[PDB]
Amino acid sequence: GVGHQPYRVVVLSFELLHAPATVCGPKKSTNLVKNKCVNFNFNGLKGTGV
Amino acid sequence: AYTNSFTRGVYYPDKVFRSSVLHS
Repeated sequence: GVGHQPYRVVVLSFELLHAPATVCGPKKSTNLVKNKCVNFNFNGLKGTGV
Repeated sequence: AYTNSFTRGVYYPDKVFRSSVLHS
């Protein structure tokens, strides 16, 4: 039957933490701007500041 | 035999920098 058919199962587990990251998305980094109120995105951490 | 710990074995609970704070 359909319910008795075998299936291939892949489980992905992520370590989402405040730790250094080695697996990242395909986003491309830009230059660094200091002493100016800008938006920032550091490894998926988004914010707005200086 | 046995001996005393003398307030030893305290480790960092996480990998987040915290300065001048009393954290429970």
